[PDB]
Amino acid sequence: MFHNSYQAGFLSILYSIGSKPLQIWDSQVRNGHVKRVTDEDIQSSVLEIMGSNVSTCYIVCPANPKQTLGIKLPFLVMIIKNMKKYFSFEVTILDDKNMRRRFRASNYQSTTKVKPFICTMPMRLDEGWNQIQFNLSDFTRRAYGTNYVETLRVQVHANCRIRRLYFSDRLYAEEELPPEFKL
Amino acid sequence: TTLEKQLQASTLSRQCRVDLLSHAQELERSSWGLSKKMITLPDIKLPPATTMSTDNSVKRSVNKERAQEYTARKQEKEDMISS
Amino acid sequence: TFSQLEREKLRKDRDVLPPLSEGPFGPFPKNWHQKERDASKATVSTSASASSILIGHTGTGGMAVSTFKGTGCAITSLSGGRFGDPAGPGKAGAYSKQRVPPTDFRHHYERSDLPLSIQHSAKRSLLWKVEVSKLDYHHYLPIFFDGLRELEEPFSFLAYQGSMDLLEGGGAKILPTVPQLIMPLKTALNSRHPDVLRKVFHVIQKLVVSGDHIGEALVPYYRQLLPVFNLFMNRLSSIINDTLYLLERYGGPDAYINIKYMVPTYESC
Amino acid sequence: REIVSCQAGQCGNQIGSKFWEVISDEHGVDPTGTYQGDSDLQLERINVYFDESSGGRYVPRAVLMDLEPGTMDSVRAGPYGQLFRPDNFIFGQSGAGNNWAKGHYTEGAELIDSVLDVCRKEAESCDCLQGFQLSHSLGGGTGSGMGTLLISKLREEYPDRIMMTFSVIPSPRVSDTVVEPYNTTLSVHQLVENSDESMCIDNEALYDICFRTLKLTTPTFGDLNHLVAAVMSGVTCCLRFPGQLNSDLRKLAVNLVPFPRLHFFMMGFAPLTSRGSQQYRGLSVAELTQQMFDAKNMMQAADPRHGRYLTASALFRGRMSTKEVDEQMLNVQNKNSSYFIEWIPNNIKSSICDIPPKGLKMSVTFIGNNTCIQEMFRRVGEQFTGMFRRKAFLHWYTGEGMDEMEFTEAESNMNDLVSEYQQYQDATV
Amino acid sequence: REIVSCQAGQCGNQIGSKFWEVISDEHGVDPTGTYQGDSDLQLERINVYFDESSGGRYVPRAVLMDLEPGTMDSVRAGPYGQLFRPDNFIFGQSGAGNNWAKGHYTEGAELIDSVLDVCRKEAESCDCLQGFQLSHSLGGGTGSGMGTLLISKLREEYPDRIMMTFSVIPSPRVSDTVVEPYNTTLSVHQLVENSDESMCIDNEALYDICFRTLKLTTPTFGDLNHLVAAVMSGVTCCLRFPGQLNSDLRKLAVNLVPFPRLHFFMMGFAPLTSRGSQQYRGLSVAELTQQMFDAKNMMQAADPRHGRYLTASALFRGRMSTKEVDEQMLNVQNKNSSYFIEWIPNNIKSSICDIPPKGLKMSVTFIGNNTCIQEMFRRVGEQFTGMFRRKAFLHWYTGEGMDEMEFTEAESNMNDLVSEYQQYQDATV
Amino acid sequence: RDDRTIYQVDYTPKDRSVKNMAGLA
Ligand SMILES: Nc1nc2c(ncn2[C@@H]2O[C@H](COP(=O)(O)OP(=O)(O)O)[C@@H](O)[C@H]2O)c(=O)[nH]1
Ligand SMILES: Nc1nc2c(ncn2[C@@H]2O[C@H](COP(=O)(O)OP(=O)(O)O)[C@@H](O)[C@H]2O)c(=O)[nH]1
Ligand SMILES: [Mg+2]
Repeated sequence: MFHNSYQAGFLSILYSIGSKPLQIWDSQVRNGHVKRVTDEDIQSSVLEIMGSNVSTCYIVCPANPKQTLGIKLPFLVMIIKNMKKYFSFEVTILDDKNMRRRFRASNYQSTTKVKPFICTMPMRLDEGWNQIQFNLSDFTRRAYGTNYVETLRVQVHANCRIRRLYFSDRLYAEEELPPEFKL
Repeated sequence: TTLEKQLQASTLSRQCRVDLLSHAQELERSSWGLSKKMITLPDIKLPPATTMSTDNSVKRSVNKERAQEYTARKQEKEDMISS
Repeated sequence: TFSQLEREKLRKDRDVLPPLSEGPFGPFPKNWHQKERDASKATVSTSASASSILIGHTGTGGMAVSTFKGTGCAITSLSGGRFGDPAGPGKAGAYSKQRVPPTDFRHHYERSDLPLSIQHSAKRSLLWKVEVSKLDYHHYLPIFFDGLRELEEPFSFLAYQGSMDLLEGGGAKILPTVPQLIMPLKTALNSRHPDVLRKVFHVIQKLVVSGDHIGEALVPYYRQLLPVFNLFMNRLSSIINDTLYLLERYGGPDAYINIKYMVPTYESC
Repeated sequence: REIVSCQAGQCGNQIGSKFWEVISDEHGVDPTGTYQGDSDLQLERINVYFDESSGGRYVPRAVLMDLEPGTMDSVRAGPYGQLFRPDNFIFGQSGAGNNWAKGHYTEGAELIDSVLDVCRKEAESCDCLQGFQLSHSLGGGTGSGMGTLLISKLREEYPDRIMMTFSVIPSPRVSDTVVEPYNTTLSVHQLVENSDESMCIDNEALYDICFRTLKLTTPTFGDLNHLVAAVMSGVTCCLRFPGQLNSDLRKLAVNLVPFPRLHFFMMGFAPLTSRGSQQYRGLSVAELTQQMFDAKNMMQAADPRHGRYLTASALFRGRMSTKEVDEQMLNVQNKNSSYFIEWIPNNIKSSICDIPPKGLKMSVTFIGNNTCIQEMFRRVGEQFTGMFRRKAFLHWYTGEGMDEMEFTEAESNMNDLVSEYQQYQDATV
Repeated sequence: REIVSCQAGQCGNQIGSKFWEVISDEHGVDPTGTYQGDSDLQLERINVYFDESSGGRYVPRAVLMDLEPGTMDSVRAGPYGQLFRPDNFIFGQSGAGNNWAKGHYTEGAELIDSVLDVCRKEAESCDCLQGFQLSHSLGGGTGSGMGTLLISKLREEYPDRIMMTFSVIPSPRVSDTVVEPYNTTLSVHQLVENSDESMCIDNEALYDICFRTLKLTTPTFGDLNHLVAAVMSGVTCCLRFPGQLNSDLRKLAVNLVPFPRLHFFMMGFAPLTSRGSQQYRGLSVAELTQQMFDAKNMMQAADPRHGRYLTASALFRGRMSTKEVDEQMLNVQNKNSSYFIEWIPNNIKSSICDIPPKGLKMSVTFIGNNTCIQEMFRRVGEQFTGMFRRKAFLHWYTGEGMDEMEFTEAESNMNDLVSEYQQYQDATV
Repeated sequence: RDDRTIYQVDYTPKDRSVKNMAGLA
C-alpha cells in the first residue's frame, strides 16, 4: 500500500496509541482474543493478543490478502513484551528474483532452517519488555544469497503483548530514536 | 396428519401444494353441497336413567380443551365452506 | 443511580446468594408486640361461615405419495442410529452460578466476637480493637476466608478487607494456618460467581505474596483450588493468569507439574 | 417392493395366521422356518414377506397385537406359530372389552408405543418397503380401536408407503355382539382419511360363499379365513412372481381410487368350485371372469345391483393368453356396462402373473370400487342411529375419556362417505 | 504383554473367579488345568493370562484377596476354583466388617504386605508386563477399602504399567448395606488418582439387562457376573488374538482419556438376546452397533442421553469387514452429533479382532467416557452428605484411626470430579 | 465355529497349475 508513499527514516505499521490502531490489520481470531489493555510495567495501553493455539489466532497487515505492503526499509523494530509463552512472527518479503520469501521467528523453534520458501528461526527473549530488531536485507542475504527489495506483509501471531511495530532504514540508536518511539 | 400439515411437511412446490389443497377443498365443498342423512341427536324427554349414574360408573371414569379445539376446527370448516 | 444498579444486581443474584440479613440487627421476631388497646372480636356463626379430536372430514385418505415424509420421525428415538432425541442433552450448568450455603463468618458477626470495626471515609477502612499481629490467626483467619462468599453489605467488605489486613500483617503466623485455609477457599470458589471469584483471586495473590513458604505449603493443596481456575480461564482470564503466574513463581519446582496436572492450557512463567 | 403386515384383535390374528400359512405354503417355507420349495421363483422374491436370519430362517414380517394374551398363546401354539418372531408378539394383560374407547384411548395407547417400536424396527431393518398391511375386524374392541390407532400412527410415520387394511365389517345377521354400530362407525370414520385403501370383509358373504360356490358341510372361522388369505396372496402375488402384465399395490391404488375418500373396495376370488362339481365345470378365462363379476361370489355382503362400479381390477395368476384375458374384461365391460360409469371409461385394470396359487392352473383376485359398497355403511349407520338416539351403551364409551362429539363426528363422516358413494349410483347414460 | 489380575472382596472374588472361567472356556482350558482347545490361536497367546507349570497345567495369573476366609472356600468350591494357585489364596482371620476403615487401615494393612509379595512374585515372572487388572465393589469393606490401597501401592511401584479396575458401584434402589456412600466416597479419590482406567458396574443396569435384554425370569449374581465377564474378556481380545485393527490396554487408555481425571468409563456388550430369539435375530455388525449404542444395553445404570461423549471405544470380535465397523460409527456420530463433543472429532475408537467369543459368530464390547458419569456421583454424594450431616455411622470409621478431614476431602474430591465432567459436558469450541 | 484368521482366509497358498489340461491341449 505504501508504494506511492514516502518511505524514509521511520514508518510505523502498528502503534498502540492511535484511536483505532488496527485499521490496516486483520484480527484473524480463533480461540483467542485481541484487545487493548493497560500494561502495569509502562502504565500505558498496548495491544494484547491471547490464544490457546498460536497459529490459528493472529493479526496480519494488510487486512486484504490480495493487497500488500510496499515498505523498502530494511530494518523492522518491534517493541513486544515477553509473556513467558509461545510466540511467533512472520514477515513476507519480495526478493530481487521476484519470489515471496517468508522469514519466521518463533520461541518454540529448536534450530534455524531454510526451505525454498521459508526461513524459520528461534528467538530468545529476555524477561519483561523487548525491542526485537530484524534486519531483513542482511538476513535475506545470509539465508538466501539474494538481494532484498521490499517487504510485502507482516503477520505477528497471538500469545504476546505488543507496543509498536515500525520499519527503519538504518540501525537507529536508542538516543537517536524519537521520543514517541521510546519505551 | 391433516392435509394442510401433510403438504407443509411434504416436498412439493408451493403451487403444487396449493393445487392439491384446492382439489381437496373443492371435493369437500361438493360433498357438503351433496345431500345427506341427518345427523341424529338424542331424543327429547329421554329416560333419566340414561343420564344419571351409579358410584361404580363414577369409579370407572377416567377434555374441555379437546372440545374447544373440535369446535374451533369445525367453525373454521363451515366458515371456509360458506366462503 | 449507581445505588439502584447495585441493588438490582443483588436482586438478580438473590436466588443464588445466601439468605439476606433481616436487618441491621437480626431476624425480626415472629408475631411480636401487642396493640395499644386493640379492637375486640365477636363474629356470629353465620357470618363466620360466610367469611386429540380427529376430524374425519379432512385428512390424507387415498393420497399415499412419494413426496410425503412423516411427522414425528425426528422425535421418535431408537428408530435408527439415534440413541436419543435430536434436541440433545441439556446444559451441564457448570458455567451457571451454584447455590452458596450460609457463611459461619455471618453468625460470628451477629455474635459480638469480631475485633474489627468500620471507619468511614472516601473508602471505608478497618479499625481493630486489638493490634493485628497478636491475633489468634488459627481461629480468626479461616473465618475471614470463609466470609469471602458474602456479597451483601457490610459482610462482604468486612471479610474482604479483614483478609487483606490479616495477610498484610502477621508474618510467620500465616504459614501454620495454610492447611485450614483451603476449605473456606474451596467453598468460596465453588460459588461459581464472578465477584466471589475476583475477590478470591485477589486474596490468593495477597496470601502468596505476604509470607515465606506460603506457596510451598499451597503446592500440595493444588488438588482443590485449581478446578475453578481451569474452568474460568477460558470463558477474569487476565486475573486468573496473574494468579497462576504468582503461584508458579512462589511455589518452587513442583508448582509447574502441579499446575500442568490440573490446567492443560498453561505455560511456564 | 415389500409389505410388512400387522394383525389386530382375535379376528385379525386368526386371519393373519391363515394368511401366513398360505404364504409359507406358496413360498415353500415349513413351520420351522426352512425352505423346501422346488423352484427358484419362490426364492427370488421371498424377501417380500420374509426376512432371512443368521441361520437362514425366514422370519415373517408380521406384528401381532391383542390386549387378550389368549389369542397370542393360541397363535404361537398353532401349526405355524414357531414361524413368527418371539418379540413381535405384543399383548396386554386386560382385554379391550369390546370397547373402541378402551382399545383406542385407555389401553391401546399404553401398548401402541411398543407396537410402533416393533413396526419401526422391522421397517428400518428391511430395505425399501412397498408398504404396510393390516388385518382386523371393525366390530371388535382392539381390532377396531388399536387397529385404527396403528393406522393413524403409521400415517404419521410413513406416509410415503402404501397402506392396505382388511377390515371385517360385521353384519346384523352374523352379529355376535351389540356394539357393532359404535365400533364399526368409530373405526370407519378413522379409516376414511387414515387407511390408504381399505377392502371390506363380511362374514355374511363368507358363509354363503361356502354354499353357493363350495357347498361344504361345516364352515368355521378357519374355513372363512382361507378366503381372505387367498385374496391377499392374489393381491400381492405380482410383487413376488413375474408376469406378462405386472402390477403392485400403488398401481392398484392409482387405478382404483378416483378420489381420495373413495378407497373402500369390494373384493372377490375365483375360481370357487365345490368338491362335487369340481370336475363338472371346465375352468377357463370366461368362467373366471363370470365368477369375478357374479354377485354371489363376493366375500363382502353388499348387493352390487344397487350400485355402479367406480373402477374394477382383475389380478390374474397362472398361464393364460393376454388377448383372451383382456377380451373377457372387454366382454363384461360391454355386456353389463350398467355396472360401470361413463365418466370414467374403460373401468377395468388388469394384471397378469405367471405363478398361480398352489392347486390352480388359472386363478384371479378381483378388487372393485363400486357405489354399492355404501350399503353396509348405510345399514351400520341405521343401527348406529337407533342405538345412539336413545344413548344406549354410551356410558361405557364416555367413561373411557371419549365424548359424544367423537360419535357425532363419526356419524357425520359416515354420512358424507355414504353420500359421496351414492353420487354415481344413478344409472345415467 | 501379560496382564496380571487381582480380585478383592466377596463380589470381586466371584467376579474374577468366573472371569477366569470364561477365559479358560475361550482358551480351551479344562477346569483341571489341561488344554482341550481345537484351535492353535488359543495357545498362541495363552501366556497373557495363564502361566504354564512343569506338568503343562495353566495356572491363572490371579491374586485372590479378601479379609473373610469363607470366600476363598466358596471360590475353590466354584467349578473352576481348582484352577487357581493355592498360595495366591490370601485371607485374614477376621473380615472387614463391611468397614472401609477396617479394610484400609488396620486389618488390610497387616495383610497388604503379603498381597504385594504375591503380586510382585507374579509380576516378575512376566518378561514384559502390561499391567494390573483389579475387580472389586466400592460398596464393600474389604473389596474397596483394601483394594484402593492395593491400587495405590501398585501405582507407586509400577507407574508405567496399565492399571485397569472394575468397580461395582453401589446404588440406592438395590442397596443391601447402609455404608455404601461411606465406602464409595472413601474409595473414589484413590480410584481417580491411582488408576489408569476405572470402569464402573451398576447392579440396576445389569439386572435391567437381565430382565429386558435377556428376558430371563430369575437373574442371579451369576447372571450379572456373566454379563460383566463378557466385556471383561472382550477388552483384551486384541491382546490375546490377532485382528485387522489390533489394540491393547494402553492404546485404549490413550484413545479414551483426554485428561488424567477423565478416566471413568461406562460398559457395553452386544449381542445380547433371549434364548427364544437367538435364531430369529439376524446377527450383523450394524445391529451390533445399534444395540451397543442403545442406552438400555449399557450395563451401567446411568442414562447416556443425559450427557455428552468425550470418547467411545468399540472392540469388535469376529470375522468382519470394515464397511459397517467404520461407516456405522460415522453414521452414529453425524446422526447424534448433539450427543458428541465437538472439539474431539470422531470420538469413536474402533478396533477389530478376528476371533469371536465362544458361542457367538460376532460380538462387540463398548467403553464409553460420557459426561453422564457425573450422575454416578450426584446420588452418591447426596447420600453421603445426608449421612455425614448428622455424623452417623462415623464412630466405626474413627475408631480405626481415620479422621473426619479425610471424609471432607473425599467429598471435595468427588465434587471436583463431578465439576470436571460437567465443564467438559458444557464446554464449547 | 471357524477360528481361522482373516490373514489365513484371504491369504492362501495360490496354485497356478492348470486344473484342466484339455483347454491347454
Ligand atoms: N372371518 C373371521 N371372522 C372372525 C374370526 N374371529 C372372529 N370373527 C368375527 O369377529 C367378530 C368379533 O370380533 P372380535 O374377535 O371380538 O374383535 P377383537 O375384539 O378386536 O378381537 C365376530 O362377529 C366374528 O364374526 C375369524 O377367525 N375369522
Ligand atoms: N454383580 C455382582 N455383584 C455382587 C456379587 N456379590 C456381591 N455383589 C455386590 O456387592 C455389594 C456388597 O459387596 P461386599 O460383598 O460387601 O464386598 P466386600 O465387603 O469387599 O466383601 C452388594 O451391593 C452386591 O450388589 C456378585 O456375585 N455379582
Ligand atoms: Mg498394531
